[PDB]
Amino acid sequence: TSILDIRQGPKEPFRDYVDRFYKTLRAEQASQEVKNWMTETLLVQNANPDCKTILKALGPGATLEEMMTACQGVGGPGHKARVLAEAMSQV
Amino acid sequence: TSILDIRQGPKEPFRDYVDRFYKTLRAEQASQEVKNWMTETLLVQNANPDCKTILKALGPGATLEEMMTACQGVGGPGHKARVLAEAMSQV
Amino acid sequence: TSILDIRQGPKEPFRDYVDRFYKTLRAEQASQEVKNWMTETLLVQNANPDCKTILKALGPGATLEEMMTACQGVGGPGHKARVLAEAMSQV
Amino acid sequence: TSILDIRQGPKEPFRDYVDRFYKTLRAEQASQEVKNWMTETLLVQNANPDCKTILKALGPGATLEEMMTACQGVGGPGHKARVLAEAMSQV
Amino acid sequence: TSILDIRQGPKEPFRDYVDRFYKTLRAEQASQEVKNWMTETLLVQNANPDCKTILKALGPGATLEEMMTACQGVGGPGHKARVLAEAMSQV
Amino acid sequence: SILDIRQGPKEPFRDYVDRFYKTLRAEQASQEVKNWMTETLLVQNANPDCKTILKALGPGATLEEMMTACQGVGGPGHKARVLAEAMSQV
Repeated sequence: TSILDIRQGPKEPFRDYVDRFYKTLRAEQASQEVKNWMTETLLVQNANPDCKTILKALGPGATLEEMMTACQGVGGPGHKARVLAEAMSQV
Repeated sequence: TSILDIRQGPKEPFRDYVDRFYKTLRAEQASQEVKNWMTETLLVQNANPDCKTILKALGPGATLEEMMTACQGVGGPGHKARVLAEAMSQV
Repeated sequence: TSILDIRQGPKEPFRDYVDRFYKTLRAEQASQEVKNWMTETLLVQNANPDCKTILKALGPGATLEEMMTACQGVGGPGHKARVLAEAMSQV
Repeated sequence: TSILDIRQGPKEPFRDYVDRFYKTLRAEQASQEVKNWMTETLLVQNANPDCKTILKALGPGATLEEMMTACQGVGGPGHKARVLAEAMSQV
Repeated sequence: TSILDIRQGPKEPFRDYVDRFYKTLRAEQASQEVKNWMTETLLVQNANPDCKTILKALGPGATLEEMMTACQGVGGPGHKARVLAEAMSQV
Repeated sequence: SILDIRQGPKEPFRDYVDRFYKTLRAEQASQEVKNWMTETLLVQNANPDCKTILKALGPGATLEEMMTACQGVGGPGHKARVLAEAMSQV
């Protein structure tokens, strides 16, 4: 297992991916400074398109509590419907 | 294992989450006064948008059994359609 | 475990909830006469809206066998579509 | 369990339901003549609306191997879509 | 078990059914000519409507790898949509 | 057999590549053959939706370039975009 191979599934809840991310990151042989830098880069890059789009609107300076509260709706009826509703207006 | 890490999944029924909440809350080393304050605060805060939207409409003073009965529709055919139908009107 | 904590999930089939209900009702330490009263009251109240909507339409004089035959369509293609179509007409 | 409690779930394949039906019928204490009559009556009566709609259209005289082939389409994209389309025109 | 009872589920991938088909065929007491004739006959008949629809367009002569590649799309986002779109146009 | 590994219609790409490489590490072959297997089967035995995305990426792309393009398949945005293009296509 490698922290770089950790990617968020398309139907995986955000709370679990960050769980495996932090579950595996606590094992990667590196310094705490590197592990914090990993968090700043990987976590937002290896997320799925739906979650990444939500995070790009948050701007910088957000915390997990700010991310996860914004992503635990992804995969929910309001999200899936809103996404499916915006597409019909796009087409 | 921390009570603050307990978050409702987007496809998780409200019942399970409250069970994990109280199953996890039963382990947190704290005073009973603080644990009651947790329930009033986190339980509805760490929920997903669909339930929090329903719970925000109940207002305050609502009882557990009073809420759990209002969220067991989320994820059902009647709900998903009502969500999907109101969304088409939103756009 | 308590008879009052047994509630049907939003995506759970009826045939199972009644199984959990009667599996727990046979465990509650109480008299047989009161347990029948539980059946008449809890079973239809602690169900989800979709099944409750169909059971309320049967009226009084049901026999459980008449209910379960009326709810095994909930969650199926015919139902989910029928529900989604009636909502499309509203908005 | 009792053969009369065997009911097809809304999301259960017909092949599985008929599997449990015969799995239980081989245990119910009854005569071969009694068990044959059960097959003719319950199997099509305890089925879900989607399958019963297909089997009611076949009429009588239909054979097992002739029914299974008519119900293993239920739950497929063509079915759910065809059903999901006819309802939109019905409402 | 029996090779004649092997039927493709409505929500089952093809590669699994062909897996179970050959899993059972390797046990059926028969001649190699019988098993080959089984393969040419049952495999396409006991498939579900969606897959049988695609195979009927391939005609005869097609090879396994030639078929399997045409059926691993059934149940995917592109398939379910194409099926749902042709049905909306049919009515 | 490495040839029998195919991506299901509802299987994530990251899982199929796992099973793909899980078998390839056992197949008795030369390193050159296993690399050629990777270059050929991996993109061919995937499902239409993922293959549709990979056919658009062209050649010269690495796994990290693919996996990052297929983890949207099966997500709400994907099924919706696909379902929206189909309504206009038909």
